[PDB]
Amino acid sequence: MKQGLQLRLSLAMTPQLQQAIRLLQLSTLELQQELQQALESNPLLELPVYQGETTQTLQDYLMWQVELTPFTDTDRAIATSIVDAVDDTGYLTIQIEDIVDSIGDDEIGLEEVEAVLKRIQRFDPVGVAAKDLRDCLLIQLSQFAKETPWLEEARLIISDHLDLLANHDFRTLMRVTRLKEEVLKEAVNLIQSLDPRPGQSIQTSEPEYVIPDVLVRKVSGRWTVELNADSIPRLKINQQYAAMGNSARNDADGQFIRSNLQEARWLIKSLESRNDTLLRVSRCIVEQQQAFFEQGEEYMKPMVLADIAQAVEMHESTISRVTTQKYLHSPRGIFELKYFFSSHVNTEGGGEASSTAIRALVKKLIAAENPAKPLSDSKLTSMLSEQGIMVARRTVAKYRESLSIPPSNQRKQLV
Amino acid sequence: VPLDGGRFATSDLNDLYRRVINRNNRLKRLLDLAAPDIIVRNEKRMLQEA
Amino acid sequence: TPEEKLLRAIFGEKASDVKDSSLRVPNGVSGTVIDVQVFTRDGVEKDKRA
Amino acid sequence: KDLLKFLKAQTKTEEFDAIKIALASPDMIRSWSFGEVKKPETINYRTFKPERDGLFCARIFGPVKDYECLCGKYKRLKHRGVICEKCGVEVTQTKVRRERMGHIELASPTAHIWFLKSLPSRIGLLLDMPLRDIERVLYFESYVVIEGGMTNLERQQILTEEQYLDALEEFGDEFDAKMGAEAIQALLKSMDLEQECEQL
Amino acid sequence: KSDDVNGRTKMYKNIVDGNHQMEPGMPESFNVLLKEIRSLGINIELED
DNA sequence: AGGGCTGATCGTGCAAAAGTCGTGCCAGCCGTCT
DNA sequence: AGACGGCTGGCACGACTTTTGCAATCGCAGCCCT
Repeated sequence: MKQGLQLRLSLAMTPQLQQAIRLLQLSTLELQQELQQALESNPLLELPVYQGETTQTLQDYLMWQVELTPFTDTDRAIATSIVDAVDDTGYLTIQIEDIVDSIGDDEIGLEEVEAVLKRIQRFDPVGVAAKDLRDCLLIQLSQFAKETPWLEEARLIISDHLDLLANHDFRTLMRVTRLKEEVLKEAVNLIQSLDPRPGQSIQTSEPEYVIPDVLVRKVSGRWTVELNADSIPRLKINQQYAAMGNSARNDADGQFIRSNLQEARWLIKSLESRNDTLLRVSRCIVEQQQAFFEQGEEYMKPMVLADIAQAVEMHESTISRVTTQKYLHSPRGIFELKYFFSSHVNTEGGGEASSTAIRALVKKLIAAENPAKPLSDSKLTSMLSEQGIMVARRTVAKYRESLSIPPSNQRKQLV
Repeated sequence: VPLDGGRFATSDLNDLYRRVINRNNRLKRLLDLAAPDIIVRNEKRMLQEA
Repeated sequence: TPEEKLLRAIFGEKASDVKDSSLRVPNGVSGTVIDVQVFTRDGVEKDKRA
Repeated sequence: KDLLKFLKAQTKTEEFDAIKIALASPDMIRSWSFGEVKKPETINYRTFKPERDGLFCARIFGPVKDYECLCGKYKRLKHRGVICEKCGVEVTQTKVRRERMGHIELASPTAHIWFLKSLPSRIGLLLDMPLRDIERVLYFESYVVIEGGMTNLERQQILTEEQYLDALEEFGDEFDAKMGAEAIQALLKSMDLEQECEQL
Repeated sequence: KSDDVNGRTKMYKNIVDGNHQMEPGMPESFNVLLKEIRSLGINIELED
């Protein structure tokens, strides 16, 4: 306004201490390791008994079958080598030639290795070590009874018509195999129930860990959030060390204690401020993401980093630092902090939509479709434009790739 | 021996090794920094009792 | 994963996405179910037949 | 490896008669161990993988559940004893994890609680010192004298903090004394056995 | 009937083959005992 | 006897170049109907 | 049986993101060089 100079009264270059403090808040579990590392340097800052029960582990069964089955010593070694080349799904990871090379025996021939592999295939109750989907299907068909509807047709299709089934080219398969129309569907359905990856049944393991860091939930009609008390690290100044340093007879020892106390106080203040800033940022993010929190992913507001930065006094750089490897648990579930931010899509009615919400709606529409006639990407684009997509189906194509949606030709199948 | 699945929470064998390891690390790091005799002696006594 | 992609194009709807963690009766127990109950936390409304 | 004797080599045991017992030596402890732990971390919840240089860590205690190396490369039975470069891990069975003990350096000296605490004081009967003196000097609050014959002081006598400071004040840097386990270690290493045996 | 890992499989093989023959091995619990004693500053080993 | 000058102490950002996506747009191709 | 079509994938471009690389000016005074 009016030109003038300073007529009444009213910034900082953060050094390595505050600089590393800013470099902090990148993670939480990793932050604990660095905090322990600093606390090591800083001296003024502070039967029925459950034991593991062995399991088959999808390989001890194979070893037990090998031991029980009668095999030669060389045959036993080859069987052990084959068991080494195993997968959780149940297919042989390494090639037969690879097994022969690893054997390192002039005698070791491909015929003996093949005989051992064939014996092992029928050895375990679950058909395994097929190393080929066609081989596994053939093993399943052989195990299946001879008196089956279109069993020979299904075997012929599995033999060399795997590609036709892969592309769902039913017309091409019917033309090539000269199979019966609308009757080969029975053979296809029978082939569908062939237990692919049979070994995976013996494999079972789950994480059962989320390690939550924040807790936000609806209460009294409003979303309330709080940092996880257990997860947040805490530091305490060593009172005994502070007392010793204050009354230290040696001047040098007292000065060193004072320097250590200053460093520890700076670190503690930085940690507390980082935690508080993260809490405030999470509260601000929730204030605007309550719609997605309550209604679901479809009601996700298109939000950017600057949008969150505007509601707070911190910069977008602080927003990025806060939105770094942070996971928050809520009634909906566990989600990353960065998952909140989404692209803005122009839409009918003037509003902008979150690209994540658009992809979720697209997936919901695609799943709820007639299996006989799969929706075209152009058709899906028109359907979303009926809701105001303002998209050219290239972004829809990218979203479908993100969701691994198959082609309209591929999605279609026999009814 | 995981109890909750999320946290294994070893006890009676590993908390002791954890204490000894961290205390020895702090003493070894501190001994190289020409610490005052009182603090290093107290840390050594902590290590011995651990 | 070309093998897994081929399997999914053939069978699909499993894609080895889920492992069987179904609740099965331990051996040596035979009986008749009297009744089941389900408790769902607030915020989730799946309620398929709850 | 012919792969026909390697499997036969694992399942073997000795005659194993005449079991003995003796005190252990630091060199034997070093020979027993393969690596040294340095971090209190045991397992990571970010990847559920063995830590680095700590409890349950790789490059010590042996491999992980399979012949697969922790880095991810060299994962097959074709490799029998090779050690990868990005990760130092012997490609073997998992059972060996129950047969590899670790070691920690522990730069500061430390006494062994099984000794000097049972009914007979091994340190006490070795040094002819009362137990009270040995536990008082074991905790940095007794300041026993180590040596010094020029001064009018006994070889093995208790000199409290005030006593130690004044003794160093008048006698100068001659009455050497220590307050930790290294004091006991020095007093015990710097003594003959046959001469005292003959005297007794 | 015990911790002997190399004995259980061998005896199962002999029984299913109808051999009824015994191979002793050495218990794993004694190995645990040795490892636990060696954890203390006490050397213990097996002679010949 | 007078000048040089020496090291203590200090400090929640940002911006600038780089990257990187959202969206659209073009080229080809194969299933197909002609 | 050569062309329609929808897919898919490569290509490009402004518009959101973000990360690292900086580490200012300040009053004491006694000691060393001239």
